[PDB]
Amino acid sequence: TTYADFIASGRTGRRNAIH
Amino acid sequence: GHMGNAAAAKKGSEQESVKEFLAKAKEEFLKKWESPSQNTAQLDHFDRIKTLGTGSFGRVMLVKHKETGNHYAMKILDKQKVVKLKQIEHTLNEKRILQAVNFPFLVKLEFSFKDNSNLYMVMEYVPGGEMFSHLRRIGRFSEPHARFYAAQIVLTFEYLHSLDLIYRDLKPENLLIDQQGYIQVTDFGFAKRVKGRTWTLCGTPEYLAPEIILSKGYNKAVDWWALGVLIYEMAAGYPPFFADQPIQIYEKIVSGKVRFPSHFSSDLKDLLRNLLQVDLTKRFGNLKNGVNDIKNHKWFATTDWIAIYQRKVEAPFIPKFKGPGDTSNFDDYEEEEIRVSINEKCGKEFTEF
Ligand SMILES: CCCN(CC[NH3+])S(=O)(=O)c1cccc2cnccc12
Repeated sequence: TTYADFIASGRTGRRNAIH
Repeated sequence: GHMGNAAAAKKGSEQESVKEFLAKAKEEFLKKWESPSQNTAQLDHFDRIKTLGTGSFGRVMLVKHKETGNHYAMKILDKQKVVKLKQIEHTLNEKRILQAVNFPFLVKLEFSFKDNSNLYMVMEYVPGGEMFSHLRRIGRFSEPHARFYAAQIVLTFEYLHSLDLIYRDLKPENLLIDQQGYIQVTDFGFAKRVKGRTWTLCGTPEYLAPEIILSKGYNKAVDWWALGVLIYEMAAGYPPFFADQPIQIYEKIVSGKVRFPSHFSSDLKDLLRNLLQVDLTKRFGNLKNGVNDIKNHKWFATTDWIAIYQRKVEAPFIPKFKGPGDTSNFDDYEEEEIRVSINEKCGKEFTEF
């Protein structure tokens, strides 16, 4: 599922800026 | 047409009143922008209680004002670190913006001062924590819940854009929830005053507009793209474009393709297709009708914009609040004592602070 893909991305935590 | 006479006259009058409010707000902002306040407190006025968040510059601490007993959030910046990180301009800019703006969803700078080692910005304490935490915990927000927050962002960007400020840092991590359940925007290091275009690559991958990724000159429409990403994430529980690595995220962003959960209403999908529009000549917020294309969209038909601005709408969610100084909606961090050197560091760089 899309949710599972989201979990799989490893980007479910707080996301850093490019800086 | 879509509106009868009464509704059309009411909407026109409302839009004209917005223009009048914003013209006055610009006058007021420009006065404070030209004559910023400074040095309105000092460090031993506050007891340090707990670290609320950390970044490469320093940190934000819950503090208690000794005389008033009032709690505040104190951002501490290590000057030498700010210089090493190439952040002098951003830091000065953030403080200058914060002291000049005034809007109910923008955090209020209550004091600022500096010493030999550090810069200090003392802001209202927003006790509900980051939207991010609540969103990941609950999973996703209902469309009415997402809409209540979205409306506040629309109004805040309407305000900031009238001041020629591009925000550029929108994401749930950067939105706090206050004791009444309304949003507070706190971070302005990446905001920039510009009437026309600007070119810096900055932001967070999931939230970057295509024209930023593509190294174009860009304008305030990148904030309306970011609003689209935020509304999507609030309502879906995940953002529209994600992948293992940023480069893959960027390929999806620029592709012009977005997919929606089956539980999204048609009104929501229509709004998001017009905000997440790769074509700048078609993106809502960037057209001749400006922000009105967004505010007048069917998905916002039940939104009483004035009632949102006046904070008279009952919030869908009130964070837990055991009393002043409650920090339970924030994460726990290792507490590093703060030292002031005997030797002033980086004095010239920060004379304007
Ligand atoms: C280095 C993270 C700092 N944070 C911002 C997260 N984008 S923060 O600690 O949440 C925070 C910042 C500014 C004002 C605040 C007021 N009240 C509570 C927290 C506050």
